[PDB]
Amino acid sequence: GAMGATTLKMGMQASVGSVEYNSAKMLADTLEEMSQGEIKLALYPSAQLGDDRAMLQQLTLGDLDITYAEFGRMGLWIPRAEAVMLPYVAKDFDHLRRMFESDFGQGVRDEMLQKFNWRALDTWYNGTRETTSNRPLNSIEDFKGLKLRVPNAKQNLNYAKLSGASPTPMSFSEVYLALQTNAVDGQENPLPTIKTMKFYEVQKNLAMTHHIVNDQMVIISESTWQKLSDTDKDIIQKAVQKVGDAHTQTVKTQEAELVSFFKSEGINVTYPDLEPFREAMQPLYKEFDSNIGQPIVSKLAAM
Amino acid sequence: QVQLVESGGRLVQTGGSLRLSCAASGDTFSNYVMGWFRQAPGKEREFVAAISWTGANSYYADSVAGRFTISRDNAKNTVALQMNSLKPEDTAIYYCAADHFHVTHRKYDYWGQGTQVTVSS
Repeated sequence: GAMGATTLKMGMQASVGSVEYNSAKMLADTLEEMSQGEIKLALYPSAQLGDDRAMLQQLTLGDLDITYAEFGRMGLWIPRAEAVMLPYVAKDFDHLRRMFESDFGQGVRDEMLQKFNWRALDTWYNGTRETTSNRPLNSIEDFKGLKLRVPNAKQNLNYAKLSGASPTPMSFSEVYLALQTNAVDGQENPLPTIKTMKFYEVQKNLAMTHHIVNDQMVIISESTWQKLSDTDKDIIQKAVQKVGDAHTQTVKTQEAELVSFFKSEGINVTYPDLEPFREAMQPLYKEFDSNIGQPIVSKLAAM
Repeated sequence: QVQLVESGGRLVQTGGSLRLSCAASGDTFSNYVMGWFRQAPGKEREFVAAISWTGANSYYADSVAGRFTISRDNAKNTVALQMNSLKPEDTAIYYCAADHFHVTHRKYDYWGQGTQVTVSS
């Protein structure tokens, strides 16, 4: 093969052992097989190249080929993209992916490509945040008085505020003790985090609020992409989608196993009606639609 | 509206040192890469240097590296270009610019009006 291989490079914040890393490695292996060795992918994990914004910057300049980035994370640079991580806008992942393919999604992806040389190949489901507490939460009404810990993130703050709770920003490192001692009444995170940090050990209740649905977009530097042959483009396109279907199924399966596990562990799992939460988010939706000067959210919410 | 104003242009010696400055206003400074460009009379607008949002990383044109030094003060909303060992070919209008990312495939979003530097001996 005088033409040699093409060794692409992929950066990620996540570390060996994680689902993101295992999916990246599956992507490396898939590309190498489907190309018969002509496309290889080198992985750089654990933020060895910087954080996600540093890595996107290396994509913009063609110094790095592939990275992950949340759809909503684009709102830092394309303000309307933030609509997709306002709480309760995405109902489930299929809905988030519908937004990615919609006229709105497509307009965000054309701006990503034109302004910053980012070509979004796919969106992969990466889990939904849920709510633990020291008392059961069976409707939005139980949220009143609830000292809910959140990270110091705008949308996490907004979920707790507009649900009626008492937002309590606090460093992740303090959370477990604050729960154990009822300095705080609850917190919110994906289920794997709840398991890994043993928050279920000091929280008797889990509520399936489904308030924040996450993804990871797979993004390739446009400078790389233009350099590639059309067959190589197709192998990459297909492999990313194939690995994303497996990624998405892995996350969904693990969530279902974890809810089952929590129930079997004596965690009390509730399922509040969510239209009351979507309705309680309206003030923020129309504020967002105003500061953007255009009805974005309601269209997205309807998809 | 982010606005950028450049100061410090002079005429100066060949082999001389000159510090240019840029005052940025209008938005969270640290959300923006800051760049210096320059355009000489017969040539096209040309990249010179750029500095990342925190200053952790910087970028330089080949023609200027090792003797120019870009820096920023996120407390003062300033970016600076320390030019050492100037050379007649450095002569141009120098422009401050801002963007969310450093980019080579297009213009930065925002631009000052520029400051004239001339070096001759």
